[PDB]
Amino acid sequence: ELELTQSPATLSVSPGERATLSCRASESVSSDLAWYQQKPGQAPRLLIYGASTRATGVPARFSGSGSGAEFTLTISSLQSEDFAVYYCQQYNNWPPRYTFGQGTRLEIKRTVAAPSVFIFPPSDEQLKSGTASVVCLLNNFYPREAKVQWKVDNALQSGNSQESVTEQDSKDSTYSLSSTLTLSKADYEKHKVYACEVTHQGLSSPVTKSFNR
Amino acid sequence: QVQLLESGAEVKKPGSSVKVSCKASGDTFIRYSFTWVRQAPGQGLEWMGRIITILDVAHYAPHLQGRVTITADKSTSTVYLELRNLRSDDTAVYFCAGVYEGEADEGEYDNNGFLKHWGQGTLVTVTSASTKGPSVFPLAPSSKSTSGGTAALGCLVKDYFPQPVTVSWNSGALTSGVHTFPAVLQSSGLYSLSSVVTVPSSSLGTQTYICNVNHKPSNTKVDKKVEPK
Amino acid sequence: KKVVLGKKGDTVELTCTASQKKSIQFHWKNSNQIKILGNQGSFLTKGPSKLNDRADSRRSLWDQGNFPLIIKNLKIEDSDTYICEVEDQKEEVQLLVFGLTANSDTHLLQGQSLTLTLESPPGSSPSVQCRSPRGKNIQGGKTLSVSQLELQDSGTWTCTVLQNQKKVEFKIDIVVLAFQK
Amino acid sequence: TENFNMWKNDMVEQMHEDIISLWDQSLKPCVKLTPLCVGAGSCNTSVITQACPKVSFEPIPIHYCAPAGFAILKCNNKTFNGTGPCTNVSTVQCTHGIRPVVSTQLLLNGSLAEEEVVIRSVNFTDNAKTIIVQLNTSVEINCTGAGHCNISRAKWNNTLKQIASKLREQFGNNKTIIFKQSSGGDPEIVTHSFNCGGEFFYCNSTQLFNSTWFGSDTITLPCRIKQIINMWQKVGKAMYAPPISGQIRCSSNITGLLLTRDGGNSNNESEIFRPGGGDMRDNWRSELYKYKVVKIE
Ligand SMILES: *[C@@H]1O[C@H](CO[C@@H]2O[C@@H](C)[C@@H](O)[C@@H](O)[C@@H]2O)[C@@H](O)[C@H](O)[C@H]1NC(C)=O
Ligand SMILES: *[C@@H]1O[C@H](CO[C@@H]2O[C@@H](C)[C@@H](O)[C@@H](O)[C@@H]2O)[C@@H](O)[C@H](O)[C@H]1NC(C)=O
Ligand SMILES: *[C@@H]1O[C@H](CO[C@@H]2O[C@@H](C)[C@@H](O)[C@@H](O)[C@@H]2O)[C@@H](O)[C@H](O)[C@H]1NC(C)=O
Ligand SMILES: *[C@H]1O[C@H](CO[C@@H]2O[C@@H](C)[C@@H](O)[C@@H](O)[C@@H]2O)[C@@H](O)[C@H](O)[C@H]1NC(C)=O
Ligand SMILES: *[C@@H]1O[C@H](CO)[C@@H](O)[C@H](O)[C@H]1NC(C)=O
Ligand SMILES: *[C@@H]1O[C@H](CO)[C@@H](O)[C@H](O)[C@H]1NC(C)=O
Ligand SMILES: *[C@@H]1O[C@H](CO)[C@@H](O)[C@H](O)[C@H]1NC(C)=O
Ligand SMILES: *[C@@H]1O[C@H](CO)[C@@H](O)[C@H](O)[C@H]1NC(C)=O
Ligand SMILES: *[C@@H]1O[C@H](CO)[C@@H](O)[C@H](O)[C@H]1NC(C)=O
Ligand SMILES: *[C@@H]1O[C@H](CO)[C@@H](O)[C@H](O)[C@H]1NC(C)=O
Ligand SMILES: *[C@@H]1O[C@H](CO)[C@@H](O)[C@H](O)[C@H]1NC(C)=O
Repeated sequence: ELELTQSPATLSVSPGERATLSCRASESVSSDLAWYQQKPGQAPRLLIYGASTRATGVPARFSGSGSGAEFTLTISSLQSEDFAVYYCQQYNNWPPRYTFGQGTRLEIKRTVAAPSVFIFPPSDEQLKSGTASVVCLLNNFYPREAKVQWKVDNALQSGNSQESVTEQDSKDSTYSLSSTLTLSKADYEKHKVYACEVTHQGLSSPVTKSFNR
Repeated sequence: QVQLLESGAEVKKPGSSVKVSCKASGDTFIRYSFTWVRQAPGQGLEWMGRIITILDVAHYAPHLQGRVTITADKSTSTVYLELRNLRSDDTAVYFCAGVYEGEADEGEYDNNGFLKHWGQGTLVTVTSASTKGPSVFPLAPSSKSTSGGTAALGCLVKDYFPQPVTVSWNSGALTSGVHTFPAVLQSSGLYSLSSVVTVPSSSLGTQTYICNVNHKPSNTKVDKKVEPK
Repeated sequence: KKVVLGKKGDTVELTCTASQKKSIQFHWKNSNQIKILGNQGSFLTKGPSKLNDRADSRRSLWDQGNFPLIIKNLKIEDSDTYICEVEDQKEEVQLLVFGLTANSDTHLLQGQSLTLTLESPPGSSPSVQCRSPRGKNIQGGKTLSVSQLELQDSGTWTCTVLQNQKKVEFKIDIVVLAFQK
Repeated sequence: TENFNMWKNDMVEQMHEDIISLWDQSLKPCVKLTPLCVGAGSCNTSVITQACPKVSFEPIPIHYCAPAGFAILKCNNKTFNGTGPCTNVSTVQCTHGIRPVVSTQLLLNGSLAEEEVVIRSVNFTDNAKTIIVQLNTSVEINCTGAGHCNISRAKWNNTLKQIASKLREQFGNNKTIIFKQSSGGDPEIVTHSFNCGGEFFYCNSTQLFNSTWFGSDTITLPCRIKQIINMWQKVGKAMYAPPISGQIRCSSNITGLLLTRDGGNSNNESEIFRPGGGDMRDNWRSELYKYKVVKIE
């Protein structure tokens, strides 16, 4: 029944600098704490166990400290290999009711770069097939924090749009987003102006990429 | 140092039973205790249960208790996880993990709760929807000139069911600048995602482009040239 | 005195059930009073027997009153008389281990002889019966033979031995190679 | 006076059940015992997951007094030897200060013989039967969680020739007496297992039982602390938590020995004797031998 929590949900650090993540517990865990590293689609990597002892092949870079109900994981010289989500797990209790924390996302901090917005009308093939799907793309922008807004004819849309974002890029430390808007072939052929409004730092004023028909 | 290899992906309708395996090799199987950790699409890790491979006594999490079962066959060095009364929310990736204790007729047993070894993962999707290849549509160049001067085109790979879909460009020849956004689940139970590649406005027409869309669950592979605009 | 037959290499289990008693002390011995196996409360105890490494029990059945002797990897030399001393009831048993090895390998040629040798313990004179895949049978009490083999002799032979009104079955694979004109 | 006593009881069965019920309330594990089958998918084997706790087990001298309309009869014969018509005997309200120590092959922290080394067995002829040995003088066995137990080399070699001066032949005028070690079996049986400071030690004793008879040299015995053990209470298995202390330290007084003799060499020139134990009853028997419960009106 131990409830674990990792404080900074997302930590933004410049490569080469130092990072520190906290993991609290609702009850005392008494040193039975672990730390795991997970890259996108890969099984977790055991970094530390017993609150402070590092696993075979885990650089001195990573460090484990703390006891009771508050722990910390320090990573001095942050490399690029250290990109990942970190999780803490207690295993004090018996019978086993070992639990995990919701993880801390450790990303690369760089300078603000506005997104190169792009819109796409529903292909004639999709229109013939039966459905209309417009797509907007916010290319290579840094703060994952971006906003998207659609229009069907100057009136606001909501509910029918589903965005997606990529994992941070290995070369340039930026991200990208794709916001698709769906209407039946019918409801599409009824309106005129389909606008994709975007907001972000770097984008001084909202960028609108719209079309018609 | 064991080597954990698990079973392939599973597609089950809600209400079914799933049994995923985990072949342990490389180290005296009994001297280790194996646990199962599940991870749902955009969420984190969740402890499901752990079996003490020497005694054959597993202790499950108080929420899975009753409908989860872990067993280890000591003759095939294989751990197992059966999950019954599948709910659509049981859709996740199931990892088997483990650490070494030391037993094997020595009586020693730390009962280490952490996990040293993990498996590649076994995706288990539970949905009322049936298997089907996707509809590959192209994202015609928004216009020759664009923001900056680098055109952008792609492919909408929508209405496919089992998630595992792979997309490429120019049969692997084109790989720079590409972006294959993670899949999204539509309210229809089917997934959809877009793969976009940014290229200079000058290449268009001269150099054409194709997105290869493979889908093993449906034995589907489709190529689609993005016409200029 | 019960008679139990076993096969060279297999794992035999001699039975012993306390006179309607339950988990109580017991001990298996050979015709010389050498301690083979026994218990001490809830723990097993093995004596200086030559079965030390191969003899074990089934603690699971102790609380039901049955404490057997499980002899793995029988050796022709394990042939002896076993006594189970529960709280005064010398249940006895004669364990004979038999071997049956085909001298003729397996991969032979049509026209080639087959020979089976009986590996028997000191004091036994049994009867052997081997039946080929095609029903061709040979009978003897040590070395069984078949002067000329035939293509149809290829397969699993069944050799049943009989000692003390008891019988063990030994299936042995022979391969009589085929050939064209 | 002039009464009868023997290799039966007084509190052997009683005590055994008190101690089994004492251990349960104290040293709690995560048990696993086997109840045997019938069939048809139905087959029990009870596993119990208790909050396995790091407690400290300590022995409280247990006095056993008269049970209801019965009376305890202590035999006062300084050298009473098991079964037989005790001459000098008297009624008592309670036995004496009995320390219930659970352990194998070496009886510890108990009652010594006030005269000479006295041995006892149900049948010295049946090699299958345990032979208990009551020692003249105590010997020390100092142990630590660090894996070892050391006992004085001189002190123990002396008690050996004393015990040798009376083995199976029956205080035999003379023959070759050989001390070898365990033939095999459970770890608790093959090694001097005991509970030191709460922890379970499995001390390898080949060095105590490996000899032949007819400055500061100490007998160092390799020892091991196991967590998964075969139970002595009943046929089961149990697992306890690992140590928390880094200074597990015990100092016990060997007060006896529980042996067994090699057979197939009845009455011949040599007699091999190996360590034994296992039936904890044989541990209570060494303290309760001189007692008996008689029905009183
Ligand atoms: C074992 O230890 C004996 C002395 O120990 C006594 O008790 C301990 C707890 C301390 O308080 C200590 O000061 C006492 O002397 C020795 O006499 C004995 O020789 C030691 N070892 C052996 C192998 O006998
Ligand atoms: C034979 O028995 C030995 C008895 O133990 C040791 O006896 C003398 C030699 C002293 O060293 C004393 O401290 C020891 O207790 C064993 O040491 C020996 O290992 C046994 N022989 C074999 C081959 O294991
Ligand atoms: C073995 O037991 C001996 C007991 O004698 C003690 O003598 C004094 C201290 C009195 O208090 C008496 O009641 C005690 O019983 C100890 O001297 C000896 O050290 C013990 N051995 C070890 C290793 O502790
Ligand atoms: C201990 O007891 C042994 C058995 O005693 C004999 O048999 C019993 C049944 C009675 O009949 C008793 O009168 C007999 O003496 C003896 O062999 C042994 O000498 C006794 N004493 C000692 C010190 O060993
Ligand atoms: C084992 O199960 C059977 C059948 O239910 C029962 O009769 C028996 O008493 C059980 N054993 C124990 C020790 O409870
Ligand atoms: C008595 O024996 C116990 C059990 O071996 C031991 O732990 C304890 O220290 C001993 N106590 C004394 C006073 O000798
Ligand atoms: C018994 O111990 C005493 C010393 O207390 C010693 O004189 C005697 O020889 C020993 N006798 C036997 C038979 O062990
Ligand atoms: C005593 O032991 C011998 C040897 O085994 C044998 O007579 C029997 O087991 C016992 N007899 C009596 C009368 O106790
Ligand atoms: C000998 O005695 C010491 C102290 O009493 C004890 O800690 C140790 O375990 C014993 N054995 C050895 C080999 O030192
Ligand atoms: C230690 O124990 C093993 C068997 O348990 C034995 O072979 C070895 O000789 C023992 N060593 C000593 C020093 O007693
Ligand atoms: C006498 O010496 C040792 C102690 O040094 C003792 O353990 C053993 O039983 C006897 N014989 C030999 C050869 O050690």
